[PDB]
Amino acid sequence: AVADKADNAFMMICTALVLFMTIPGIALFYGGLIRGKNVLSMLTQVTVTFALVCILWVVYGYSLAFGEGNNFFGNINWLMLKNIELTAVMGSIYQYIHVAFQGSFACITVGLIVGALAERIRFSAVLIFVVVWLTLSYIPIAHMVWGGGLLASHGALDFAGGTVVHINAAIAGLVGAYLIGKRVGFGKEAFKPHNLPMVFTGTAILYIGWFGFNAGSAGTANEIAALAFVNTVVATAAAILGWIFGEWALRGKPSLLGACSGAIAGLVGVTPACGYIGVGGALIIGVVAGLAGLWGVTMLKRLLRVDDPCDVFGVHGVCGIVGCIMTGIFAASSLGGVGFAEGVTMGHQLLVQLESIAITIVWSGVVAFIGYKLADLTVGLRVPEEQEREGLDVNSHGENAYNA
Amino acid sequence: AVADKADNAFMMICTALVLFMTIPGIALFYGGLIRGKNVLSMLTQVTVTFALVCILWVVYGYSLAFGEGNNFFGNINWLMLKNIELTAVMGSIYQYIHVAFQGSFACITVGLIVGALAERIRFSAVLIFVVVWLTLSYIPIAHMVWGGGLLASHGALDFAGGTVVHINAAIAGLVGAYLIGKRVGFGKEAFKPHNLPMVFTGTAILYIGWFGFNAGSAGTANEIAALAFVNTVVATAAAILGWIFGEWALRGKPSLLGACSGAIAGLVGVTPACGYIGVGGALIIGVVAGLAGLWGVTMLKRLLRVDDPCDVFGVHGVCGIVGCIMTGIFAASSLGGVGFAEGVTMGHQLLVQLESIAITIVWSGVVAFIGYKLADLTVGLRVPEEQEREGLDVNSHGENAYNA
Amino acid sequence: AVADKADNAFMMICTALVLFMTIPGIALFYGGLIRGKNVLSMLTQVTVTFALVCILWVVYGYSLAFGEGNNFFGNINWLMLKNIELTAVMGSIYQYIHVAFQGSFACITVGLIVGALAERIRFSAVLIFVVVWLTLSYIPIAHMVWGGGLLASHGALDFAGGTVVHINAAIAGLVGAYLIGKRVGFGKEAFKPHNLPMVFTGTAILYIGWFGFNAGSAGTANEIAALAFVNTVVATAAAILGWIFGEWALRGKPSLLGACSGAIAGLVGVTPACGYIGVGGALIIGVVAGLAGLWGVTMLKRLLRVDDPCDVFGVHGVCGIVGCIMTGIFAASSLGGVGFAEGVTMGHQLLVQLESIAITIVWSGVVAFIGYKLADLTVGLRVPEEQEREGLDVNSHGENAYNA
Amino acid sequence: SMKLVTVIIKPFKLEDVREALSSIGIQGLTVTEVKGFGRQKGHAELYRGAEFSVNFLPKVKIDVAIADDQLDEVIDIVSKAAYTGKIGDGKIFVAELQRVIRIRTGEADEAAL
Amino acid sequence: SMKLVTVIIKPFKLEDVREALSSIGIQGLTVTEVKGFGRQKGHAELYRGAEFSVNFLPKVKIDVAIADDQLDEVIDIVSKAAYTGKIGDGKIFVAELQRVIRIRTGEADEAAL
Amino acid sequence: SMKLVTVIIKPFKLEDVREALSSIGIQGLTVTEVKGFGRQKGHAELYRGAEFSVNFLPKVKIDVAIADDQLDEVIDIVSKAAYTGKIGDGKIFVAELQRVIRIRTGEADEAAL
Ligand SMILES: Nc1ncnc2c1ncn2[C@@H]1O[C@H](COP(=O)(O)OP(=O)(O)O)[C@@H](O)[C@H]1O
Ligand SMILES: Nc1ncnc2c1ncn2[C@@H]1O[C@H](COP(=O)(O)OP(=O)(O)O)[C@@H](O)[C@H]1O
Ligand SMILES: Nc1ncnc2c1ncn2[C@@H]1O[C@H](COP(=O)(O)OP(=O)(O)O)[C@@H](O)[C@H]1O
Ligand SMILES: CCCCCCCCOC1O[C@H](CO)[C@@H](O)[C@H](O)[C@H]1O
Ligand SMILES: CCCCCCCCOC1O[C@H](CO)[C@@H](O)[C@H](O)[C@H]1O
Ligand SMILES: CCCCCCCCOC1O[C@H](CO)[C@@H](O)[C@H](O)[C@H]1O
Ligand SMILES: CCCCCCCCOC1O[C@H](CO)[C@@H](O)[C@H](O)[C@H]1O
Ligand SMILES: CCCCCCCCOC1O[C@H](CO)[C@@H](O)[C@H](O)[C@H]1O
Ligand SMILES: CCCCCCCCO[C@@H]1O[C@H](CO)[C@@H](O)[C@H](O)[C@H]1O
Ligand SMILES: CCCCCCCCO[C@@H]1O[C@H](CO)[C@@H](O)[C@H](O)[C@H]1O
Ligand SMILES: CCCCCCCCO[C@@H]1O[C@H](CO)[C@@H](O)[C@H](O)[C@H]1O
Ligand SMILES: CCCCCCCCO[C@@H]1O[C@H](CO)[C@@H](O)[C@H](O)[C@H]1O
Ligand SMILES: CCCCCCCCO[C@@H]1O[C@H](CO)[C@@H](O)[C@H](O)[C@H]1O
Ligand SMILES: CCCCCCCCO[C@@H]1O[C@H](CO)[C@@H](O)[C@H](O)[C@H]1O
Ligand SMILES: CCCCCCCCO[C@@H]1O[C@H](CO)[C@@H](O)[C@H](O)[C@H]1O
Ligand SMILES: CCCCCCCCO[C@@H]1O[C@H](CO)[C@@H](O)[C@H](O)[C@H]1O
Ligand SMILES: CCCCCCCCO[C@@H]1O[C@H](CO)[C@@H](O)[C@H](O)[C@H]1O
Ligand SMILES: CCCCCCCCO[C@@H]1O[C@H](CO)[C@@H](O)[C@H](O)[C@H]1O
Ligand SMILES: CCCCCCCCO[C@@H]1O[C@H](CO)[C@@H](O)[C@H](O)[C@H]1O
Ligand SMILES: CCCCCCCCO[C@@H]1O[C@H](CO)[C@@H](O)[C@H](O)[C@H]1O
Ligand SMILES: CCCCCCCCO[C@H]1O[C@H](CO)[C@@H](O)[C@H](O)[C@H]1O
Ligand SMILES: CCCCCCCCO[C@H]1O[C@H](CO)[C@@H](O)[C@H](O)[C@H]1O
Ligand SMILES: CCCCCCCCO[C@H]1O[C@H](CO)[C@@H](O)[C@H](O)[C@H]1O
Repeated sequence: AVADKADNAFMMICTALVLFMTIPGIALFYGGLIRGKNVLSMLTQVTVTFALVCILWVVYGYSLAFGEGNNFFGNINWLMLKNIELTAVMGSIYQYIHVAFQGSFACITVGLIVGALAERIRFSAVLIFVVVWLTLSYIPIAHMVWGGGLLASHGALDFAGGTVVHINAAIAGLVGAYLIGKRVGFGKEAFKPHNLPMVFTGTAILYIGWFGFNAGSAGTANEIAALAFVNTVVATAAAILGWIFGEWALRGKPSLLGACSGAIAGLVGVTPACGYIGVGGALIIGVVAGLAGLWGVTMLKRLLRVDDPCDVFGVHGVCGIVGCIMTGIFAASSLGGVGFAEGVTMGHQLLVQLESIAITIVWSGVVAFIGYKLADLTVGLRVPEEQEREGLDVNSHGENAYNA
Repeated sequence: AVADKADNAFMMICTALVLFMTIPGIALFYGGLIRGKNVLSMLTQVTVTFALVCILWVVYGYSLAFGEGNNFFGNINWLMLKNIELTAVMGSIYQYIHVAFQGSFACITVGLIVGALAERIRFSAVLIFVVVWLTLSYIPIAHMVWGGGLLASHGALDFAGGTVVHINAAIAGLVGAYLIGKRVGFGKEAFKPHNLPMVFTGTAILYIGWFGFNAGSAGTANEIAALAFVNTVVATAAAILGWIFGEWALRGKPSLLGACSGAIAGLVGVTPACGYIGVGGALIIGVVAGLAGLWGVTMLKRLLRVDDPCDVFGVHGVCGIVGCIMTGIFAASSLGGVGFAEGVTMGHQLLVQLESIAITIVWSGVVAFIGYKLADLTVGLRVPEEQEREGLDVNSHGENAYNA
Repeated sequence: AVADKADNAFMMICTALVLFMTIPGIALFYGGLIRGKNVLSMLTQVTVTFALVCILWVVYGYSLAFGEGNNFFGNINWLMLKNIELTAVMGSIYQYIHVAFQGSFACITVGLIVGALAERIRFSAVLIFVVVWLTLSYIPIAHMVWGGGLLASHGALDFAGGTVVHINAAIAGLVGAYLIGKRVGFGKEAFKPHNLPMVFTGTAILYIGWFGFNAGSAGTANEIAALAFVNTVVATAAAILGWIFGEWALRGKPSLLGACSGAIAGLVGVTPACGYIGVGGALIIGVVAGLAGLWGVTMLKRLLRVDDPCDVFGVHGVCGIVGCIMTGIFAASSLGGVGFAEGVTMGHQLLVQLESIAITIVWSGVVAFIGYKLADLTVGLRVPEEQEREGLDVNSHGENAYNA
Repeated sequence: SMKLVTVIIKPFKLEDVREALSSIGIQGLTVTEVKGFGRQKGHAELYRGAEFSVNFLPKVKIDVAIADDQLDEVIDIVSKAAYTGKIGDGKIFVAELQRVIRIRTGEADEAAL
Repeated sequence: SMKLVTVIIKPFKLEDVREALSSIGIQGLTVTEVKGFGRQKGHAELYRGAEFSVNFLPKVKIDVAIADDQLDEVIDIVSKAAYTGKIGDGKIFVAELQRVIRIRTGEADEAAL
Repeated sequence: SMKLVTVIIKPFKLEDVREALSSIGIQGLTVTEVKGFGRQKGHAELYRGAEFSVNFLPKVKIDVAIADDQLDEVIDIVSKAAYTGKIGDGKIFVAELQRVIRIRTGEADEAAL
């Protein structure tokens, strides 16, 4: 109707904060976790996929995600944002702000994937994959959940993207990691993080930008933004402590990387929940997500026998699943949440959540498989072994990170 | 009454900015100042105390700080934020935003302390200390100054926390540093900062987040927020130049660490003052705080014969005292300030400021002493000498920061 | 008239974001591009010039830039911000916010210059230069373009400062680089960037802060802020891809530094344009600016035979010129822009743009020449050769960046 | 009759070389990060307009003091463990040590290791 | 009659060792950061699911060229200064130098130091 | 009859020294970053209240194995290339190598280089 300038302001700043999560947050987070000879490949992959996603989003992605269409995609009425008047309002903000805000979600989702592919993927293969997967997985899942499609029509609860973002990315990453195979040296050689302060810096930036991600998903600077903000603080803090105490108890020491990973686990877990639950719910989701993440990167990783160097699946997939499920519990009025929709019971909501999770996993997994196969058929997924030994920075990018 | 969405928006973003000051600002600032073998201990201490403070704040801290009670603490009516309606308004914003904003102050205050304890404190001892000190020092001093208690009732001026934050932390740190004693090698070995660009990055983030800290303390995006913002710019710039010219003149060279320390000195000095003074007052407070900080880390440090590796006391304590005093001068209408309260003279205001400073120092000092003694009796404050020589990262945390 | 709190909020946060571009964005960007023995000199130069600019801005700069005067400068009515009531409104925000926001532009503009002078300039010479150049180049060009002077009166289009910021700085830098001469070892020795992840971090921060720079130049959280925001996303992404594909095609590999440089090229190119053009225009400006920047640091650099270590001219000068020109094309209604002013044709607008560019280049170049000569006559521009070999950090600043 | 054996190898062969040495009762040694130039040469690097066609390769240098009676076996065990067959595998150097002392105890020669 | 003395020590003993050497007229020397393996071994490190039970220790390696007449005193003065009595204090190695040249002046042997 | 030549030089002379060596058929060598103390001493450094008046200088150490017949020429070519005439130009050390082996092929001595 009319744009509220307070909401315009809030939502432009929230968008900058989400963009900050990718540029540089996720780049530094994954960059620090891998070896020095490969850091620039991670930074370049995040930066160039970011740029590609931004362009594909304005060309067709936003239209097909958020346009009215069927249960699975929108339309092509907003190609290059044509047919959107500058003064057009979506909710209580200019639609152009909505375009940017939702585009930033596309970016972080894709940035998340590359941590699974690190150190042996061919750069051109990543770009081809992204084009396929953004178009056929991100866009339809966004439409299904947030653009009025199938899952929305069933009353799925996902405030800021446990499905659309975290599970979606985690599955794409996991399928990628299986398809390209284990790094050379995998079971015998040491892969320590090359720069833990760099990982911490990335964690911190992800955390700060996440307020934009979670609170901005209210679309307005109202009481639900406030609820989501506070739930984000609490859930993150609870997960850090959950992880640390699990680690300290079971392995003997509280660690920096543990504390960072716990933060992320909580942020992921509370993502679907943050605008539907109460603070006691956020605390519980946090502790659970922290411990679930810890399990995810230790025992589950061993079970899966996959090389996901940045544990994208163990954190984003596991904690996204936990969060999506717990949202269907803690939304209850009796548990301090905002309440189920008319005619909906807890049992019915849990089923809807599980259905949404299942559909996301299969949809993303099938699409990711297709994208990676296309990349493999055109350019080849995996670099030659000797390029992998020397490192991708020199071989794919012609640069060394640190020059004395 | 009713929440202004413009104020909600401003205050949520200000909260993110204050959180940014801790995660990662203060962690990188102190992390760069210490040795490489100890960097992860600083990052982990900041991150895990941050999480603990966030949880204790929502469980009971906010209630006891900001609830109505006596001169010294509030009440337990808002335990786990129970009894706060989501649509409850405090000032012109949703109360939930007020909870987060004030919680972020608790976090940075505690993060500040750990710089005094660096390189020889036991990790579990920090956590025990924090629980005691947050509960019995931060919460009551916050109540006394900002929650309508003793010092507020006497008309103390402290806009953004020269007492509640900077003096409070600096004294806790100083008492900590005396109690645990000097690092091994103290007078004979070289402790250079391991990473000055890391210190600079932390300084920069502290500076940027400080706009949230200072301008948000207006509680609204009004003319007092604007005044505080501009005073923050000016005072910081003046202190950088004050410090640099002092350093250049007295020691022969202008230094990066000097410029960073001057920035912090100004930010600290203007903290109590920023929303009460004029820009000429900010300039003067800045220059004075810069030179006072320089004295604080050089001549005063030598006088005190204490090992405060990050000079928490020399900057935060000295400059907080300077700022608190100067606020009682520069608030005067005749000096471009907003004016003293009805019936108050400059002389009377200065006395109130000095009284507030005195009470903060004794209160924090006594409480800190108790917390550290509890930690010492339960887990032991100081790590064994050989752990200290090897570094806390490997010994307390099982990780090395930089892996080639 | 009356201040809109939504606009106050937006503009205070935009100001923090622009300040972030200097502290620490540009410092890390240039710091990573140069050698380790010189990193602290870059950080200190940015930090201390920042402080100086902040002070000179509030003392007289804002008054002379934005006060009403003649075609070339304003007045001294607002010395130390005297005569500005705290509740004074400029546009729809408190004037104090306008002071800070425009002061932050002065800061980044000056920070940009120092990349051209790196590794052999004397620290005191930079400070003297800045005083001259800020006062006699930045202030009058700001007045001419944005303070109602000569170029504004001719209807120049420059939304966020292709002339005032980028061309202005680039020319000052270029003249500086010619005057001080090539670094020792220039044609024979290897100058690799010492820390590319540091460069990436600076790039990222510049990008995120740039939303404040571009969207805040609307002065309100309205539809033009939204347009500028989205154009910033698109143009940056397009330039990253433009540069990368140019690099990949012509040199054989896509590089991290290429991707970062492309980002900056796009941001620079869209700076004058962002609030006047449509998204298709932003895409085109981006691709062109990316390729123009690539030419700028490769073929043009070779042509000019100047040592501009951070390629300030090749990116900021070239892309600022491209952007300023393209703004006079893409502002057209028929090309999706906001439309030319009454009575103005595309041909007439292009002439105005070219005139504005020409005046900026000569004005900045002449003033820069005078400032550098004053510095050279008083303190000497260039450090002795042996100080240059040892590095400026130890010699000018008494510090080493990285201490093991 | 004490020797210093220096080995310059590809960094990923370090663990293999260490395990081979420990297998014959040699666990004590010192490792240095070094930069190597030779038949194997670094890829070109490009940074904006700057091209660098001559670049070092990272290598690991192991220094291990041993008794003369261990030399032939060390050489053989290290050669096998460091071998990949591709250019750049590196070199073994052997020099005499006149003295080897354990600072802590003052033991000399074989007893210092 | 020229010797190269190599000393591998705990990094915190470097200043003490330097002062001891300067005290007998030896201020010129070269220091390298190295990684040590031996009786003293690194703590385990853990990074998420990854466990590393074998880790190097940082050490400092001093190389100092001296005349043969200084050797015994150097050994004694360095041993005392580097000593802590705990495992890992390190080693002294001594080898012959056939030639020592000061590049700047062309002086040789004792005159090159 | 194999020699190890060690050269400690100012880091900016490394390229010149490498080019001089390649000019006489020596392209294979190993480089280490080292810290030097001697006649040339580091500027004082100050960090807030902390003053450091004793500081190392960064240097580069080249180790190159050669045949005895190349020694005099190497010394001469390296001395010229590393020379600046200012204090701190550094040193050449020469020691005997008993054995030099190419791990990949097992070639020895001159054939291992
Ligand atoms: N003459 C030499 N002196 C010292 N080190 C050498 C010499 N030649 C080669 N090296 C070292 O050995 C490494 C491998 O040399 P290269 O010729 O590339 O392989 P290979 O030994 O298999 O022929 C180099 O990177 C360098 O560190
Ligand atoms: N045989 C060896 N050759 C070369 N260096 C060695 C050898 N043995 C030990 N070192 C070095 O000496 C250091 C101390 O060895 P260690 O056995 O731990 O202590 P100690 O010398 O007191 O017995 C190691 O960290 C390693 O750098
Ligand atoms: N006795 C020595 N043993 C080993 N290295 C030395 C010795 N003396 C000097 N050096 C090395 O040589 C470098 C230059 O020494 P210095 O006395 O400063 O210059 P010059 O060789 O020109 O007299 C030092 O930085 C150090 O690395
Ligand atoms: C998810 C991406 C795959 C779909 C790409 C083709 C999009 C064109 O599909 C269409 O858009 C709308 C769908 O409701 C409708 O207007 C029409 O059925 C059809 O033109
Ligand atoms: C600063 C923390 C120490 C106090 C912890 C106990 C808090 C309970 O103290 C109380 O809360 C309010 C105080 O005005 C009142 O409702 C009651 O006097 C009392 O129940
Ligand atoms: C939870 C316990 C808090 C109260 C602790 C009181 C005991 C004081 O502890 C002490 O104080 C001195 C510090 O100056 C030490 O020197 C004494 O040795 C010690 O008795
Ligand atoms: C760009 C900086 C150079 C000018 C510095 C001197 C400024 C004083 O110049 C003036 O200010 C106004 C100009 O319109 C007018 O009030 C008067 O003409 C004059 O007092
Ligand atoms: C504050 C002084 C500013 C005016 C300086 C005018 C003097 C010009 O300075 C000069 O210009 C040339 C640069 O091309 C140099 O080559 C000349 O040697 C020198 O005379
Ligand atoms: C929250 C997600 C829980 C998923 C648990 C999956 C259990 C995986 O289990 C396994 O997967 C491996 C493939 O990786 C197979 O090789 C094993 O045979 C199979 O047991
Ligand atoms: C994944 C399985 C989750 C089981 C839900 C356990 C939560 C407790 O169970 C429930 O919670 C509410 C009481 O607070 C009631 O409204 C519900 O009727 C009741 O089912
Ligand atoms: C959408 C989720 C896709 C899950 C893909 C599971 C693929 C399991 O793949 C299996 O992985 C094992 C572990 O490495 C291997 O040992 C087996 O050879 C392989 O077939
Ligand atoms: C948006 C999708 C980006 C496409 C990136 C183009 C990658 C081109 O990369 C190439 O592909 C060929 C096929 O193997 C190779 O033979 C060429 O050597 C190589 O340049
Ligand atoms: C702004 C704060 C000013 C405080 C000045 C305190 C002067 C300290 O002075 C001293 O303290 C030492 C303990 O540290 C004692 O050992 C000395 O005897 C005493 O002179
Ligand atoms: C710590 C001691 C501070 C002394 C205060 C000195 C400031 C000048 O003194 C004063 O300032 C104002 C004039 O501008 C008047 O309003 C006051 O009456 C006067 O006391
Ligand atoms: C609330 C502020 C507490 C100030 C505590 C001052 C404690 C002084 O403690 C003193 O410190 C000296 C300096 O190291 C020591 O030499 C003395 O032995 C010690 O008693
Ligand atoms: C919020 C407060 C956090 C408490 C952290 C628990 C620290 C437990 O730490 C421990 O304490 C014991 C006492 O010395 C030791 O004996 C154990 O080895 C050690 O695990
Ligand atoms: C967008 C900016 C385009 C500028 C193109 C300038 C072409 C420069 O060209 C040259 O400049 C050199 C000085 O640097 C001179 O030495 C050369 O003689 C001259 O050909
Ligand atoms: C620097 C030279 C730029 C030449 C401008 C080329 C753009 C196409 O040309 C034009 O564009 C519009 C049609 O969309 C019309 O409004 C204009 O009349 C026409 O001149
Ligand atoms: C406002 C823009 C100023 C442009 C200044 C151009 C100065 C050209 O200066 C020229 O540069 C050449 C390249 O290094 C040198 O070889 C020439 O000797 C020198 O005169
Ligand atoms: C805002 C402008 C800052 C001025 C910085 C002052 C620089 C003083 O720097 C100096 O200048 C003299 C002239 O060569 C030298 O002789 C002195 O050694 C040196 O201290
Ligand atoms: C819809 C979900 C699709 C899941 C696809 C799983 C693909 C993993 O299947 C695999 O890929 C490789 C063969 O290409 C094998 O080498 C791996 O061992 C195996 O895990
Ligand atoms: C209310 C303020 C309380 C101040 C407490 C000061 C405690 C410092 O007192 C001390 O502690 C140690 C003994 O425990 C001694 O070893 C130190 O030398 C001494 O400074
Ligand atoms: C208005 C634009 C003024 C341009 C000034 C160009 C100054 C560059 O002129 C120069 O400066 C030095 C002499 O001072 C010479 O050594 C350089 O080679 C030459 O490029």
